[PDB]
Amino acid sequence: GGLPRVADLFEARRPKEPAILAEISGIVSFGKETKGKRRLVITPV
DNA sequence: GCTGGCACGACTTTTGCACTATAATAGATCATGCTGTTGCACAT
Repeated sequence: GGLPRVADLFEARRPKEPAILAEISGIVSFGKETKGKRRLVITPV
């Protein structure tokens, strides 16, 4: 907030916790072989 | 006859060659890109 943000908005700095989006058809895939790494690998056909 | 600016034979000055243990000091963030090390995923 405040206005170390008009600078922040114009610098196009990535936020700490970005939100991921999807594509044309996000069908259900949950996660195939969700190992100890990043789990729930979404694979919408 | 008296005087005041010009040259000459020693002396004097200039110039290239030329080689030569102790200590000011540390109190911003903030972001970005690169490098090295480690852990996750696949293969015979």
